[PDB]
Amino acid sequence: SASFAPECTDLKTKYDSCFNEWYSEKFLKGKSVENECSKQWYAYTTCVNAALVKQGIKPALDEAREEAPFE
Amino acid sequence: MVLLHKSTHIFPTDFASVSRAFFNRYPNPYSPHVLSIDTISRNVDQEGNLRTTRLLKKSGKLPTWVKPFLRGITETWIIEVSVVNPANSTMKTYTRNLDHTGIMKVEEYTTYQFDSATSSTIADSRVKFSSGFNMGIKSKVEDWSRTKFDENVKKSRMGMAFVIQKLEEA
Repeated sequence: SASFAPECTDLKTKYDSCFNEWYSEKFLKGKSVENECSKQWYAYTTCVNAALVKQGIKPALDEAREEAPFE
Repeated sequence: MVLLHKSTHIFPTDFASVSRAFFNRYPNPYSPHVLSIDTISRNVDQEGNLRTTRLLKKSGKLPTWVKPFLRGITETWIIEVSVVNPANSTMKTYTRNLDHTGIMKVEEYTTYQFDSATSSTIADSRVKFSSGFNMGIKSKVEDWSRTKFDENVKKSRMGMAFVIQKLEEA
């Protein structure tokens, strides 16, 4: 599964892996709410936002992110 | 012009399998046009729920008649928003194209809900096609919408089926 920016893909995988384990074992079992995947997320999201800055889609996304469709 | 479609599917599986599959939908053979998907934000809100916002890039091909009038578009960005309530085994999903909005806006609400009695996960979908800037007689736009709704009902349900099977196969 690829990132829109290929150079982020490997940071995505390691984030996803970690979250996949956190979600199944900790979150849905009601054990944890803690972001156990801090640094994988931070690395990943840093790469991805840097990639996003050069992107035309980014103001549409920034506007979309401030809608709450389950209002 | 506005069109609404409703569908409903029952996954005979538990909420964990179904939700974990939603987050792990791609890639799968029923969604080859999906090029990427990235997690923009994710956090637990004040009521115990998991809020996710993801970003997808998807390729497409307009139907031919429309082509002169448009405007050379292949790709589209799609935003995916989701809330997971683990105390109710409830997931709410909302997607929509981020771009080409002025041409055609396609929103989708899908609700996944575990029914303990039938030991199954009910997914209800509502899809909203909105279009001002009519451009062409609606019937082709309405038919295009029927064709895309029906194609994505099968694609998403087969894709989820697939992913669930293979996630348990481990």
